[PDB]
Amino acid sequence: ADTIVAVELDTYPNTDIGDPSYPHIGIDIKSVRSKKTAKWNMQNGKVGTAHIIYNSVDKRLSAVVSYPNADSATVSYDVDLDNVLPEWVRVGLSASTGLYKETNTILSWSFTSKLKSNSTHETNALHFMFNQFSKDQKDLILQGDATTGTDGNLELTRVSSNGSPQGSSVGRALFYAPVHIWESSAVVASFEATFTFLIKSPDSHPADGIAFFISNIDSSIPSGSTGRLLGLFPDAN
Amino acid sequence: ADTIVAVELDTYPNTDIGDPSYPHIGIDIKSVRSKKTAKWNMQNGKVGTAHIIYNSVDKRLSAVVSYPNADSATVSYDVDLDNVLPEWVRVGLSASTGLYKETNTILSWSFTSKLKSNSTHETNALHFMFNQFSKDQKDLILQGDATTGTDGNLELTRVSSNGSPQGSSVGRALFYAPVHIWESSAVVASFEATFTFLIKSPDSHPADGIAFFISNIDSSIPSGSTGRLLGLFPDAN
Amino acid sequence: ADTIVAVELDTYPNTDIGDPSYPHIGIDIKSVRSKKTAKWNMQNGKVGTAHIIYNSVDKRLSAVVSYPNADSATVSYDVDLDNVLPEWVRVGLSASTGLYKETNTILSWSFTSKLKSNSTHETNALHFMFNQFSKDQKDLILQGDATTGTDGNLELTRVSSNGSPQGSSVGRALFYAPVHIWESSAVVASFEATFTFLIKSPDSHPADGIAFFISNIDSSIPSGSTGRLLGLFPDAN
Amino acid sequence: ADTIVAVELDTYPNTDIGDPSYPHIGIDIKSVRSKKTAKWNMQNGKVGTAHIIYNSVDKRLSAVVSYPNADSATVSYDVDLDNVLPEWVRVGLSASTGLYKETNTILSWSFTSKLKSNSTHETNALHFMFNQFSKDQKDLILQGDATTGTDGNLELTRVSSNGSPQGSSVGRALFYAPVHIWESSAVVASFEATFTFLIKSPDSHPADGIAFFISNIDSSIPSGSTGRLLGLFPDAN
DNA sequence: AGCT
DNA sequence: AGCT
DNA sequence: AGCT
DNA sequence: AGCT
Ligand SMILES: *OCCCCCCNc1c(NCCOCCO[C@H]2O[C@H](CO)[C@@H](O)[C@H](O)[C@@H]2O)c(=O)c1=O
Ligand SMILES: *OCCCCCCNc1c(NCCOCCO[C@H]2O[C@H](CO)[C@@H](O)[C@H](O)[C@@H]2O)c(=O)c1=O
Ligand SMILES: *OCCCCCCNc1c(NCCOCCO[C@H]2O[C@H](CO)[C@@H](O)[C@H](O)[C@@H]2O)c(=O)c1=O
Ligand SMILES: *OCCCCCCNc1c(NCCOCCO[C@H]2O[C@H](CO)[C@@H](O)[C@H](O)[C@@H]2O)c(=O)c1=O
Ligand SMILES: [Ca+2]
Ligand SMILES: [Ca+2]
Ligand SMILES: [Ca+2]
Ligand SMILES: [Ca+2]
Ligand SMILES: [Mn+2]
Ligand SMILES: [Mn+2]
Ligand SMILES: [Mn+2]
Ligand SMILES: [Mn+2]
Repeated sequence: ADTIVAVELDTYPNTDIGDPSYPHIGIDIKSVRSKKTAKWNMQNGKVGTAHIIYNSVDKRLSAVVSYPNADSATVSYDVDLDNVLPEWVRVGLSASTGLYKETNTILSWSFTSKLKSNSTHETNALHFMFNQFSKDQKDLILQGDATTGTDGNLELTRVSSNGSPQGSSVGRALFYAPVHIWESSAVVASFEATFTFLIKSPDSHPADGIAFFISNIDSSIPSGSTGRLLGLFPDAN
Repeated sequence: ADTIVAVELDTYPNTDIGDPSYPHIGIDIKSVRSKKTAKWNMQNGKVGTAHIIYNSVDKRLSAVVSYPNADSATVSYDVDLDNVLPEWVRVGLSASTGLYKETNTILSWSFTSKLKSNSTHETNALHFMFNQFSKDQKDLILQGDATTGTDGNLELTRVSSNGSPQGSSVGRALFYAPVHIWESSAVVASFEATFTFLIKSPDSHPADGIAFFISNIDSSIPSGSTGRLLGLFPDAN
Repeated sequence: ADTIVAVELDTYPNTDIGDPSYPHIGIDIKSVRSKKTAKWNMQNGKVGTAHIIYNSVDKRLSAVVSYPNADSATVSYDVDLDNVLPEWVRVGLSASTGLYKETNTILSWSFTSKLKSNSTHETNALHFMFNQFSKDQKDLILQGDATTGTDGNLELTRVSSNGSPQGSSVGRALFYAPVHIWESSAVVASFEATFTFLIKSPDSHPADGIAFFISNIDSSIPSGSTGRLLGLFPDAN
Repeated sequence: ADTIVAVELDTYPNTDIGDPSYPHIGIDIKSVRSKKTAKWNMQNGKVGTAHIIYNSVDKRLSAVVSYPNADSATVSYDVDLDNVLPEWVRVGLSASTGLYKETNTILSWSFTSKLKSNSTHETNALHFMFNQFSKDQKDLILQGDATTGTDGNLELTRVSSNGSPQGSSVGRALFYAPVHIWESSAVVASFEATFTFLIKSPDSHPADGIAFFISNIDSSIPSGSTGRLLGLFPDAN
């Protein structure tokens, strides 16, 4: 199956698979059972920002999720991604709903990756920035229920015409180009991802969450991965 | 056929298809017969730099080609690319040889494109920078004789084991992601490309040249486009 | 006197010094009497965006001023800045009021300048981006009535405690670092500036405007340059 | 006195002030006695690269120093710079010689700093890149013996016409603009610095080293700070 | 830019 | 490299 | 682009 | 929120 590294914004506690009993952010290394979590004060109907960073010096994957004028949540985990991911990856956003639901609306997404060669000390870099999504966004691979262009946003999961989120939905968007995320012959490598999101639910319990993820290039939504599996994992192992 | 906009670095005068009688840089709009040329003092065996710029305000495609401590060649042409290219494109480098030959070696390639929306005044951007090419460069589409990784360079046309360039060769490299090069609903848009190149010919007269090009996403090398057609055009019309 | 190149967003027609009879954008080369103008449909109380671009290949100074979901105004003028400005400059924003008034509020300002050496083909670059201004913004030189930090904005001209703009006010903000805007030994050079602005007038007719300008490093507000002189020029010559 | 945070490339063991008995890289927090060091295989006469990184999420200052095709040295130290530096700083390079000497030649210097506001989630950024230094580099403050333009390089300490380094020399270069390095109201902040250097000595023991530093804006070379104090500290406390 |  |  |  |  696929190889996944992800930062999850998990709106729904699935205590049966080791979620904490509160909405949380997590670092997922090849499992939906986060290697590290932090409590997250998700604000229903508010636009939030997620920031994810990693470099090959510290080998610490860190995320910050925040809303304007509120305290941020942060989670960090030490991991050598050279030992986890393939050298070449795709990067993407994923989201799901299950019995309970929410909008999984992405208003912006940026990514930057850099590799400096040990042999020449010259740098290879990729950067993309989406502040608006068009109805035909040819540099995004849309999987499952994901759609673009509705008010210039990326709707990862199904929403009705009047903005009501639907249950049992999963969708993802991957950047078209493969990304060279590590190289043994690189002296320094880094990436950063940022996205803005709007999670809104009429349900007393919103579900299930949004994730930024890094995968094998040919990654697809695993069969059955609605709800707690966030469109990333084939099972809850 | 494909739709091509290109900046040619033409090392071989084909006077029978309207080339000037000297090595030259040109702007090619849907024809190998340049809309505009400038004289180019190509320096056999020296690393040079090409810089290509366009924005939606001036709608003037401009190029500068130079070698360190020499005077540059510059060519400009007014063209509304909204009336020539599809909205979504790929960008690439092309080169060819014919009965005369040369190395068509690319040492670096960078590209930046930006679109600012009329409705939100927010910007979408893409940037890539290759200062080294690997043996398996998954974010490049290699066509024809193009190879990567030989001394960390992109060799657009065939070079033998003994290092000598081959005749009748054509090759191209395209960036994997489609590029949104214009949008009627963009208030301002721009792109810039830069590459560094090394053209070496032992065989007296070098041929045929290198081009930076913008094409339909599904562009392929036209069959028989060796020599004066520079891997870009199916004929000399 | 100082040496000024500016893009004016002129909200008040001064027909006695050669303004057109409508609010307009202009290119000012060493005179308040614009070398080129375009009609500008200024929208009282709306946030707008100005984009200014120049490169050493085309030597065409261009500006686009627009509001979301409205048609832009654009103005261009061919000028070799090597023959007008000193090699080293400061860049700034200026605004004024006179017997008529307006808020001259700056919400964001970004600037990028690049110089590529003819001898090495290596690039020197400067970039700054202000999306918020603090009460003590040590990388800005504030002149005249300019203040920062009020709602995170840069107020170029005086606004009273009750929020109403004052007449006969002039103020400017310059970036602290000198900028190398041209070099004879540069093979390619460029700059771009962007700012967002909010011009509000209760007093019927708004005056006088905002300008982006480039000056000698030691530029100061010319004494008496309120009203039609836009904080840039000592007289209307 | 001044407040200094520095990354030292220390070529000369001063065991009397707690240097290790080998050339080393160090993190200096308000003292020449490094809070952390790593062994450094300095290569006399070779061009090296230094990379320094910090962000407000991890609050870990890290450096990597390397030469092409050799193993890098890395040093990291956990420090909350909000508790060390003033909010506004200058950034610079410093170097010294004493009884023993070396060239302290800087071939390139880049710096990037970003602050994201907790209230708006908008970013303020500064970036500069010097790949060549001119004889009159108006955006650098040169202190002590530092000179620019000799072969397009920054010579931090004194060198003769034939390239022979001089003893008892100290010099620094600071970027002209103040830098907003931390803000309590910033949700995420980062900086990165890179420079390339050429340390060459005819002496069996080269001395004394190069440092990247962050200081109070009005920082000057302390009296007597040649040799082991690297132009940064007034004493060896 | 619109009213006298 | 000097000083104990 | 230079030699016959 | 259900299941023990
Ligand atoms: O009355 C509303 C109050 C809050 C309700 C939250 C329940 N608390 C709770 C659960 N229990 C249920 C485990 O989830 C069952 C539903 O499973 C389906 O729906 C979810 C959400 O969409 C999805 O994750 C699943 O995959 C599945 O589709 C806890 O463990 C806990 O805490
Ligand atoms: O100052 C510049 C002088 C350089 C040589 C000028 C022309 N040399 C030349 C020609 N010219 C006729 C056209 O070329 C015929 C050969 O055509 C094949 O080779 C070229 C080069 O690779 C290619 O462009 C064509 O498409 C074709 O493959 C000669 O016959 C000769 O010698
Ligand atoms: O469609 C556009 C119509 C807007 C009003 C047109 C003119 N209005 C106007 C004039 N015109 C004469 C010139 O202005 C005289 C006042 O001058 C002072 O005020 C202006 C504005 O702040 C300033 O530019 C000058 O430098 C001076 O401070 C009137 O007299 C009147 O009413
Ligand atoms: O024959 C050469 C072999 C290597 C010589 C290195 C000495 N080893 C050593 C020292 N001892 C001397 C302490 O430094 C004395 C000189 O001080 C002056 O020169 C240095 C270098 O320029 C400078 O740092 C000082 O500030 C002063 O100007 C150790 O402690 C160690 O190891
Ligand atoms: Ca969950
Ligand atoms: Ca040709
Ligand atoms: Ca006016
Ligand atoms: Ca030392
Ligand atoms: Mn979870
Ligand atoms: Mn041609
Ligand atoms: Mn005017
Ligand atoms: Mn030390």
